[PDB]
Amino acid sequence: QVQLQESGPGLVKPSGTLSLTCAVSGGSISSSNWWSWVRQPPGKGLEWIGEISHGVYTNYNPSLKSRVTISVDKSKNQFSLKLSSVTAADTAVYYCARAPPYYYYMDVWGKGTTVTVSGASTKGPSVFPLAPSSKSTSGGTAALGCLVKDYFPEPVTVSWNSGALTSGVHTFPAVLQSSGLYSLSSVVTVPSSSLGTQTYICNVNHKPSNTKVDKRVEPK
Amino acid sequence: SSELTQDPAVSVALGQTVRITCQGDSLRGYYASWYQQKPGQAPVLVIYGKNNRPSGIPDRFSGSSSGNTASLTITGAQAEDEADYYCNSRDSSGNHPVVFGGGTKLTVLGQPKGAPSVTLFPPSSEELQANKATLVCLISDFYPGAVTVAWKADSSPVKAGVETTTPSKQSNNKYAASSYLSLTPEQWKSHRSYSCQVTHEGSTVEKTVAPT
Repeated sequence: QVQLQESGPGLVKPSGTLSLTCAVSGGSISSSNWWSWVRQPPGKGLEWIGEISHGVYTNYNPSLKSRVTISVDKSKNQFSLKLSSVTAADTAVYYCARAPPYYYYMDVWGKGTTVTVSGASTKGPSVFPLAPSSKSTSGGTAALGCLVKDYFPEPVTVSWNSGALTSGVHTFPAVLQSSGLYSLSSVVTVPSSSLGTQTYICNVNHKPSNTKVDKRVEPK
Repeated sequence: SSELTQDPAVSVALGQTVRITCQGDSLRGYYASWYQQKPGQAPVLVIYGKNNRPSGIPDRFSGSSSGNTASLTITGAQAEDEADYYCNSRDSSGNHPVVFGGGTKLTVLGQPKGAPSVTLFPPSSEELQANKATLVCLISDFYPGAVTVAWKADSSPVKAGVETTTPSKQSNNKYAASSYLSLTPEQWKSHRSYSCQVTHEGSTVEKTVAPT
């Protein structure tokens, strides 16, 4: 019943230090388990980073040894990862995981957090409503959404109605424009009969730029 | 080159049996663990140890190992088995760091064709108030994952200001893509309509929006 959750900055400057934390529930961090870190560059394979057990014994990937530190906070029941002197080769999704003390495997994984190494500055997106109308309404079904325009870096999380609306939601992968900024759209399919009654709000969160917006989507 | 090597791509037909192999000198003495990963999700452990399978993984996943090799077998493959598969173990040198195979992309042949669903949104009044204009063409639920997008102002083809994503696999194993047409507010209001035309397997779906 152990669950893991990463948390990180999202953007790290070149030659800076990446710092992440993993919250652990359902199991003590001082256990004999090997609490682990794994990363994966976009479109590439998985790479193991390191592990820690009993909050004392660490083991690191030899290709990263001189730059990696894995620690444990027993008071918060967490463990952390620090990677120094980062370059663009360290841009990846980072996962925390758990291995037992006998075969080896990682059976429990976190959700993963994206970190991009870049010298460019963050950029908060503009959130525009994509209003439903008779042109986006086929039958008793209407399409409405939100345009998340011009942000950097990835990612952006989009929920609807504070997460109470999941059916019919489709958040599309972002486009990388020639300007170097990202844009994505999230569309939800709802009964066209509910447009005059149900309020629809897209919850956009872009943590690297501190942009958290709930945009109400209404028919014009 | 890797410590654990596996073939980068393999295909299997629906209902058939495929086997993915992992080779490495670390495999003598360390049993490999196998992970399934779908695009956008975390890896999921499917097989470890001596054909040991975690609770919740279907029985059609089995594993074996002999010598310096390990094998993941998928008996009677379904559509939900299409993913990347990684092997994994510890090295036998030094203090035994964990090594991943390069990954094997498994294609499940014989899946049904799917026509694209297209939704086209005009520029929002808020964006036009900001002196910008973006047409949003969302494409989903098409298989195979190959689509060509064509934009038209009134009836004339438009290539400038168009940015289209690569197709990405959805949860239902079909594909999605989006295309954005950037315009000045003057261009948007000075045309009768704009259209997004989506061609897939020789058939075309067109959506049209107009300023009003």
